[PDB]
Amino acid sequence: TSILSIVYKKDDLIDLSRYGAKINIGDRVYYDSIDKNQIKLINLESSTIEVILKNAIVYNSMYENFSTSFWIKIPKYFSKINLNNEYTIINCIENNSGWKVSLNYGEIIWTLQDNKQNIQRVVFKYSQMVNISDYINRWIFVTITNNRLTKSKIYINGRLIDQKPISNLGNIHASNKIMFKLDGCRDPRRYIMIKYFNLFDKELNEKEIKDLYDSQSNSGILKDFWGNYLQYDKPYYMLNLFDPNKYVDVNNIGIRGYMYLKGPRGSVVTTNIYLNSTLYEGTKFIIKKYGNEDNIVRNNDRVYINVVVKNKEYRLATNASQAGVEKILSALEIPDVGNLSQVVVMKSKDGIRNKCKMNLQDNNGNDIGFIGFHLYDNIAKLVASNWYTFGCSWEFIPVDDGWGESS
Repeated sequence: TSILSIVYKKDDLIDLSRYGAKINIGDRVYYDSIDKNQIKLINLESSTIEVILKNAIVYNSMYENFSTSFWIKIPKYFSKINLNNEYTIINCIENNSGWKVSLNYGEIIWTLQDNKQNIQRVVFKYSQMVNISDYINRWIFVTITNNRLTKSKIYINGRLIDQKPISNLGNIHASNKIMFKLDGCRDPRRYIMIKYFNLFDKELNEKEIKDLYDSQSNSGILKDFWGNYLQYDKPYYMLNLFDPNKYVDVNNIGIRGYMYLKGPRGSVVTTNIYLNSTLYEGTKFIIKKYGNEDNIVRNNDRVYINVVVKNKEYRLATNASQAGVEKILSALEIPDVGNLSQVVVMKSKDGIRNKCKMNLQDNNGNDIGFIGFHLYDNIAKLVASNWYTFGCSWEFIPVDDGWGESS
């Protein structure tokens, strides 16, 4: 039922739908080199994507149901200038009728307007005053459904967030043009990233929404914290979802030492704007290829884990012959790893997005178990354990300008 479906192909954005919308791209639109479907719009007049729909499919009805889906990534709002500044990002208003998506500090907004200037708005609000956010500077799946007899609904990552009655709106006559552009944003530093914009000529149901989410999410490729492809040879700060206010540290190099979780994390703060845990804390992990893998970490890939201590790499490993169910993990000199267990199988696991698991194996093909932690009196030591289902879920956090913390 897709009447517009925008994808990157052959050095261009095209409509895959049978309606072949014309797409005009301004000279200040940018693409991620790792994934050209990830479009970046910045706060300049020529950072524009203009989609011209065929007359045939322009929305002009009291009764026709319709839906939109897209993924968005919204950098953290840093300053008072971002408060109280609703800005359009996707505009389909003509002569004060149609629809639009807009943003504000902590908000995604859907606006419907009929030809008598009755309006209805549905809103997703997310806080920047949280230790760890599912939303800030992370890919979010947005779905908005419109049943002209009942309600407008906004879904985030397949979950219903807000719904409002719209049966009081009359004829909505939207534009033949969809303008992707930051419109009315007073912060010249603002940008968004967007991908997989779709229009549908029905009210999508919860099952169709979940299937779209799961499909476009692509559980075959692991994700970093921000929702980008997880990569080999890229340093990552580590987050244990069960103990999110702790960071990984090393208690000495070698088999007689251990890795462990230490807390609390620091805070990054601008009064009244954000108050978050520091993400750039603790010993970084680097994922190493075990094989003929390409640059992206895929579900069930076999890897080594390198740990960075004072700008030197060591190997995550254990002696699985150590008595006990929990096998305490150490940072080994790479030349000394010998016969220690070190091969890891990376697994995707997609509530909170971007969860990864790591399954340790010995050199004889035996599972030692998922990597998590175990409390030994006051110290949360990293372990591999067949006991693993809480404490064995991890996120990998690279430095990102959309998060803005100091290195």
